[PDB]
Amino acid sequence: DARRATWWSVVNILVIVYALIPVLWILSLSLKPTSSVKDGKLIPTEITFANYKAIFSGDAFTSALFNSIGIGLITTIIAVVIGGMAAYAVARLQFPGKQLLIGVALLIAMFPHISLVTPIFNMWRGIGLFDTWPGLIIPYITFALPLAIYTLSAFFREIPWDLEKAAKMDGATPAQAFRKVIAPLAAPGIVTAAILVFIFAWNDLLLALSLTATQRAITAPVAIANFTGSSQFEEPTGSIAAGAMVITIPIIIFVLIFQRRIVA
Amino acid sequence: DDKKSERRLAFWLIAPAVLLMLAVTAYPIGYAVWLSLQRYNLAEPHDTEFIGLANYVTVLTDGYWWTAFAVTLGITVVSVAIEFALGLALALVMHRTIFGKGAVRTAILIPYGIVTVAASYSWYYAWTPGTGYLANLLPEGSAPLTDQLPSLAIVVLAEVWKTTPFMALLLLAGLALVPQDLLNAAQVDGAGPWKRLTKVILPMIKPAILVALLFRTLDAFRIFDNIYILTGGSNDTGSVSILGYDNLFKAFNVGLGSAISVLIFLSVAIIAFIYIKIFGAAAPG
Amino acid sequence: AEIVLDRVTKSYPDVRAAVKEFSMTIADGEFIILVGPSGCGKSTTLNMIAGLEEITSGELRIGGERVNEKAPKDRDIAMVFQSYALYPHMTVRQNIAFPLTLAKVPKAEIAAKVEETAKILDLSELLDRKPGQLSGGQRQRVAMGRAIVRSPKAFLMDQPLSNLDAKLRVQMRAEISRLQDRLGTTTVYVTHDQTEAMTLGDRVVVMLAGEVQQIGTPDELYSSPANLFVAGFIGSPAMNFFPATRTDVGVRLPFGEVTLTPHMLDLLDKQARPENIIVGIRPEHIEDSALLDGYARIRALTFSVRADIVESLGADKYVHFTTEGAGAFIARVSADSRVRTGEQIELAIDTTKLSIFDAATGLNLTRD
Amino acid sequence: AEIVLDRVTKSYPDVRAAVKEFSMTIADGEFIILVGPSGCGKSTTLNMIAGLEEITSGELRIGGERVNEKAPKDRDIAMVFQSYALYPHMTVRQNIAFPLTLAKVPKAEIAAKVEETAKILDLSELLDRKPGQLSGGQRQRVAMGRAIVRSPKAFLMDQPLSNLDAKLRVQMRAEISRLQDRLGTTTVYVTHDQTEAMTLGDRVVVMLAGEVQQIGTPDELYSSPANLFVAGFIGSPAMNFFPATRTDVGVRLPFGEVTLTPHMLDLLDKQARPENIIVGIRPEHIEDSALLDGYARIRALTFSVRADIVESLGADKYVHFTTEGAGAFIARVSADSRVRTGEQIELAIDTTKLSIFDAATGLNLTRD
Amino acid sequence: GIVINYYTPANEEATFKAVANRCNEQLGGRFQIAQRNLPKGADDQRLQLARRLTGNDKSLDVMALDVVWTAEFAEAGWAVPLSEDPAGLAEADATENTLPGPLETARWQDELYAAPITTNTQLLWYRADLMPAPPTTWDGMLDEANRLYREGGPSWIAVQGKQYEGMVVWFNTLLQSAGGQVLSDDGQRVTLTDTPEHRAATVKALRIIKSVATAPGADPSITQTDENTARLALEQGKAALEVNWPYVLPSLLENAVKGGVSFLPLDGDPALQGSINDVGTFSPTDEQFDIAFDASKKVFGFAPYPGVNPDEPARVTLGGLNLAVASTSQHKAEAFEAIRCLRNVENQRYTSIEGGLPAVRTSLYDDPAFQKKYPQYEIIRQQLTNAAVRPATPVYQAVSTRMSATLAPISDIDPERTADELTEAVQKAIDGKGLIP
Ligand SMILES: Nc1ncnc2c1ncn2[C@@H]1O[C@H](COP(=O)(O)OP(=O)(O)OP(=O)(O)O)[C@@H](O)[C@H]1O
Ligand SMILES: Nc1ncnc2c1ncn2[C@@H]1O[C@H](COP(=O)(O)OP(=O)(O)OP(=O)(O)O)[C@@H](O)[C@H]1O
Ligand SMILES: OC[C@H]1O[C@H](O[C@H]2O[C@H](CO)[C@@H](O)[C@H](O)[C@H]2O)[C@H](O)[C@@H](O)[C@@H]1O
Ligand SMILES: [Mg+2]
Ligand SMILES: [Mg+2]
Repeated sequence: DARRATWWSVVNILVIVYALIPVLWILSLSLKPTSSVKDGKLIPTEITFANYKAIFSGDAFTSALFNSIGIGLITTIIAVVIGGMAAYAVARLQFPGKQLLIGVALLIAMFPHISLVTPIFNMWRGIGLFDTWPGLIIPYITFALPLAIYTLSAFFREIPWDLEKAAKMDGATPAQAFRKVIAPLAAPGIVTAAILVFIFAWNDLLLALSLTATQRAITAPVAIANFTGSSQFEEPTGSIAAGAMVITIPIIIFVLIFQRRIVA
Repeated sequence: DDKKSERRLAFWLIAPAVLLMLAVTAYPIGYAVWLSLQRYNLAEPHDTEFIGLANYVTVLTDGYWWTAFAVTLGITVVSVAIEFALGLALALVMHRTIFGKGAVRTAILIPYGIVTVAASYSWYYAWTPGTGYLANLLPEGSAPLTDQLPSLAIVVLAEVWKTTPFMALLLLAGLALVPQDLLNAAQVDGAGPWKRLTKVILPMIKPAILVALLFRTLDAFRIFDNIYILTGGSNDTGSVSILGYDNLFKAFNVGLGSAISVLIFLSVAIIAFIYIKIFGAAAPG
Repeated sequence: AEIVLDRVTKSYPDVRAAVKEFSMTIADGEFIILVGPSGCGKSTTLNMIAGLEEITSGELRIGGERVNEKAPKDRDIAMVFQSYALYPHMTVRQNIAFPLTLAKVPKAEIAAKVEETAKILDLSELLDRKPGQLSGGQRQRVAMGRAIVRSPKAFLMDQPLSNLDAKLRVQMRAEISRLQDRLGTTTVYVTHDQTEAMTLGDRVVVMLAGEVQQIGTPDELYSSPANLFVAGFIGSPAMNFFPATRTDVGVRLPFGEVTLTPHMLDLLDKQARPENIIVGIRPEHIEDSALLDGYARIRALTFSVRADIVESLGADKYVHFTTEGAGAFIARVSADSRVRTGEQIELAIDTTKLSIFDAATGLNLTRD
Repeated sequence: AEIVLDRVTKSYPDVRAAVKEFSMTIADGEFIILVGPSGCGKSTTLNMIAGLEEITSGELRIGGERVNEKAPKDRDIAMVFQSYALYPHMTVRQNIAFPLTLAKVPKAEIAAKVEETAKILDLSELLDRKPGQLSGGQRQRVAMGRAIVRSPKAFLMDQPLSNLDAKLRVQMRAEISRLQDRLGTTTVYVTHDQTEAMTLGDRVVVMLAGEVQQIGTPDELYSSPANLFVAGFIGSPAMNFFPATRTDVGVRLPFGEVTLTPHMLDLLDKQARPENIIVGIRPEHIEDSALLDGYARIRALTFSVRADIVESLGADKYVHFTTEGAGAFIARVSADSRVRTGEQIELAIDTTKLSIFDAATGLNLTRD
Repeated sequence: GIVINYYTPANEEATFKAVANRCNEQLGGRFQIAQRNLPKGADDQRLQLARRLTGNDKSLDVMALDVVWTAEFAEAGWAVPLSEDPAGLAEADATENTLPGPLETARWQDELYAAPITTNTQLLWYRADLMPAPPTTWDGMLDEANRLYREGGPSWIAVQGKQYEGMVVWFNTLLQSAGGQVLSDDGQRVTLTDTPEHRAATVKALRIIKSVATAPGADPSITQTDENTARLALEQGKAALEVNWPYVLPSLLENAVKGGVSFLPLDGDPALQGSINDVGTFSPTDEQFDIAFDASKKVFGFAPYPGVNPDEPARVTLGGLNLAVASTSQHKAEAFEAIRCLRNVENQRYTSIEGGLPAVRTSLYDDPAFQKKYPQYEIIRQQLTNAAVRPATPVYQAVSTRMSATLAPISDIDPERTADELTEAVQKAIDGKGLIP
């Protein structure tokens, strides 16, 4: 039907334009020479790549990018798993789903990080994990975990009951039923939790800025913020924009592969 | 027996989560509460004593808290209403659309994957006149960041564009549940394209939209980046997370900057309580 | 409304046609039954009428206007789904009321119609229970309730009584046939149970492998099956069949010669000859030779077979036997029959009830 | 394994009991059929025996020991669900294989069982399509493979042949009977179709509102129904019943008189006298007065009525009639019957085949 | 082996890493200097130091404090005073050639709690083509702005109007040049209206802010301008006048050789073409710098900061960096020896010429190479000799925030009322009461 095709065409170009224009503006702030990054024009002229080769001069950004990949992936892998176990418990099992467990799970996400980070600093001073991946992945997982447990519970609670009756009748042990019956039907929930947790880790600041100080654990979201420039007071705008256009690409590549699974 | 074995399995099954939440977070919460009862200052940690409830009355009685609170509440309800109404629309076109769905599914989620500092500077340079591409569309000398209602409107937009993909994705993932035959059974029973949404789609996804609404709202109340970078603390529009930071990180009054954290925790807890008790289909139900 | 189907189809990639060249017209208030094997395309046909499945080729018309592209809401028809799909989130009263609320009727009149039809569907009161609490034989009733209330341009029904007990089948069949005539409403009804078909149908239609095989009244089908398939499909037990050789006065079967009735022998004279033929005879048209009166015995043929097994239904017995040589076995013997297992019995047949078929084609010769 | 139920119950908060003191031993290799109205504790019983639902009071035993607290996997009895539950991500092939993969059998041997059981069901070729592509009879047939593959400690089945066309049911039932005999394996089966009960059942159980009414062979429920509900329950058409008055040698009917067999009248002397009799006869035991030969005219008794409606199915006529006076009406009569539409008819009954019941208690007094 | 951890702001590493390397050669191997990064945000560097200092971090030795932090780090006992040095020498490398403003700037209750290492000062920058001479007083800036507005030229004055600390630096410079100050020198009393001279100075500073904000043809954005927007407002030729720090000159020349500015079209020059390196950074020959700079003096120029009173030099408020030894440190004598090394005259030269941070030691203002890099050096020397200072007090961060929140937005000022409002507001900060705004 030519009407149905025309309607979806105009809606698709409207949505792509609506979402991407503020990203195209960031790309134009990246590509303009510093003589005209203040010119007021959306479409650039006299384009220069100088701002990318500025941030890539020396390993200080590229190491922070590698750290952000490692910490981001290990956070989503572990938090989806231990959030998955806990979510399946509250969703299907008889007694762990006590309103206390959801109560404490909310309290971790309900309370501001701004207070918590100083007690966390003086812990990692003691334990010795400070300015290293474990002492940064650990708080990441703790503050990610409420979203994973609460989200995945709200999907596992919706897989129809006679599939679980059939799994009992077909003699399957509960972990094997979870593997072969529950998780394949709940896959949009799994994928959504993995995306939301990865993107949460991939641009966190208050913890990463406080619990790191050297290339051993500094991460792209802070290494883009602390860029140098021509002065103590002048904002390095083309370097900030060039940083965002690099640091967003993993957040495209991860989504592009995983969104294949989201279908009914 | 099943029940004796299922609780025994269940206690294994929650074990890593409750341990990892408790062992890391119990001391920070306990210390952040306990500092609230005392005249602690980070510049003289030995010169400190218990002050009782005085750190609560001294914030709760102050017009700086109420002005910041009123702004964070007004920004919260207006942004969440727009982001939810838009969120449904974006979830539906991300679900139904015939035209190569991976293009929309990536292009509509990439805003969430832009770094919060670059996003805030993107909007800040976009709205300064003679220098921002959409600021030049205004009449002469407009400069809308300079005064209260237009700068509040700009931060609502700078929030809606960046976080409507969060709710659109939970809406999409929840909406992928709904059995197509119950939609067909509405359609041949004469339900229109909107009449089925309000009476078949929404009431079946109700427990999933609670998650989207809740975690989104509890995040919106603690706004900071998009109203510190863009128009940093000007013409009275400071959100309460900025009020907390300004009394802690750049004043060292730990004994009060902790009270200004406990009170946003309480106010956010009332919103959390109301959402779960009005929905009823919540996680422990 | 009239309904006209013209060469409609549905087809799918492995392409395979699920429904093929289907063509018919349905008059105002007419009660059509659809019948056939499972997987032959029946629901697929109802999904094409409903608009829930897009037609791959052919044309569909209602009341004299084309409807191929019109959405199901605009077609204004009511359907009972094979799965009896019922919402959650809505207790039975409001679950039944739903289509009336979409029609925006006055709320009091909606409630009155619900609590009338709650009685006529034997659902008890309107009950106020969520569907999760209800048995399969209760859920199928709630699904009927949605369709019963609306008063559509036509009723479509996919095996609407299948999950009910034997009494509720005949009693709900009475409720259906009353209301369909009361509303004068064009009807398509689908069932595997041909005993429903022969009492509900103004006409009956039978399908195989996506294609119609016969159309008629139930008496037309049973008296005059157009092919060996439909001759085997209808009735219970199914028709008995034997391969046989034509004779110039009749037919030479494996047990003897039956002289064909002269008028039908003249039709076999008018007809083109097959190289072999099959006869079909009703098992109830096979009887004990001693139970015939002389005025049947002058036409009947008679023969003997060893009674191997029997089974009973009070008014009748299904005498079970077997015979040497290849097929193309049951007799349905009267209440006064004195049969016992292992006996040699003297049988007879109503020779007027020989249907005859082409053995290569499977086409019936006896139908006009 | 033996199964024993002992005073079991299930009750749901409004509390309402769906099963009331149900009590039976089932022998090793016994083939029980449950039957009843809609919504009367059937599936609730199969859920209690499967362990999918917890008993509220009373006890269940398997193999001579209590099981109320034990896991479903400890019981290891196969089940086919009312919903025909299936795994929608797995193909039909790995759906049917799923219990074998849960049992960790070798891949080639598992595939050989899948082939042998696709053939044993006569289901189809090895289709391997996602279940959401299937037609209704196909889904229910695929849902048999899960149960039939695994050769369990017992079978539970809930309306397993309900959706299929009759030409498949007559095959699949026979396969289930062969397999159940071949494996010697205890079976519960549940159906609306009482014709299945009178061919499968080692015993049949009739239940109403969660309360058992009779237990026995199909012939015992058919020829000696214990109470008026079960007397109305099985065969076709439904049994015909009248109020009547006691006579010093038998019964005075509203339309006639019968001298009873002295032994049946002695049972009416062993039992206390009700204020009125209720009497019953099966429609298939009613005959034309023209059907009385010399032998029959001595044992029969007779009266006359107008046929109110006449209907036919080739093998029998359903002669509807109505008498003067109240009922507590159909006769089923031979293919030889020359009765016409609405005709005045002389009628005959076998005086040995009548049944009599207490009008206050509802119990069969002819029962022994 | 001994190593001394020298903590410095994120943007300075390219200077101090090289200077630490030079010291690691020059010390003769007793100990080494290791350079460490704090964050880029000034109020975030404060917290990372305050955590380590409270957590007894033994890896903390020498710090580059911001200029206004001295009274905080001194009152906390986090900075050890130079009068406690084991050698008796740190206080003697301080003073003996150090500029008097920066030297005084480090002191709390007249003790040196830190040793100055860098200093910076605002200047007035002007379009030398659009006026016959630069204005010497704020009324003269209003006169040239009002003239250019009538004539149809650039009418904006580029300034630090936003609620950031630069508004306090500007206001404090007006208040100081008017002859007042925010606090008593002991920081115990708020002196803005304790006597009519202080009120007069205060209301004169407020009235000058009000005037330059509200005047005809001012920048409509002036409620939100900072150093970044002040610079571009002159580079785009929309302002005629600017008050800014000395970094603006090479930034203009770098923009001019890129063709960003229409009044100085140096991108057309065949000798300047190629003066920018592979990473787009201006790196001229001596002749390219002289060509670019000579062409700029045709049209763009610098002047001493303009006064509040007729024929009176303005007491400009300083920026800078001060070295301090941490009271958690484990190598105190070596840390004072590292500080004395980091302040040697050849490292001050490197910091000034290669590093672009103005020297604090007087002798470099006599070096022709320093005078080549900073053409305005005489005006800097003069202003650094007579400097104002921020009101160094332990509660300074509260005082500065509550004061900046009282001024902004600058259009709403009314001098008498705002002198009252500031007197009240700053007194609450000294009393330690209420929330910081
Ligand atoms: N979840 C439930 N909530 C409320 N009532 C229930 C529930 N399950 C069963 N019942 C009660 O049990 C009765 C239905 O019994 P059951 O489910 O055994 O029917 P059934 O055996 O499936 O009948 P059929 O097979 O003919 O549909 C209902 O009348 C209902 O009151
Ligand atoms: N969505 C689909 N995709 C692919 N094949 C299908 C689909 N739906 C049906 N089919 C196939 O086409 C045939 C159409 O049969 P249909 O679904 O009409 O069943 P039916 O004839 O109504 O019998 P039943 O009453 O058992 O459903 C089926 O045999 C099925 O295998
Ligand atoms: O509410 C809008 C903001 O939501 C996100 O930030 C919130 O969630 C983070 C989780 O780490 C918190 O650190 C942060 O304090 C919250 O504001 C989002 O990252 C922001 O971009 C949005 O502005
Ligand atoms: Mg069907
Ligand atoms: Mg059932």
